[PDB]
Amino acid sequence: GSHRQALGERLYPRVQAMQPAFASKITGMLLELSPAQLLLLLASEDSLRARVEEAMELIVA
Amino acid sequence: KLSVNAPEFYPS
Repeated sequence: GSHRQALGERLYPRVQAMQPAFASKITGMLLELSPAQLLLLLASEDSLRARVEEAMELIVA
Repeated sequence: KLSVNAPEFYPS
């Protein structure tokens, strides 16, 4: 969708800074969260880190 | 709930 793409564009380099190799996969996963959780991700470095690591071990297990 | 089946995202 047009809106989730804009979200994804803002989120992507931030995820890439922490997971250069899986940024595309992780961003797409992240974009399935509730609006509320997405907002929090945008607003909060620490909150995003938590989701990114969450996403990481869902992938590797 | 995070989802290994989500589509991959593609920047521009």
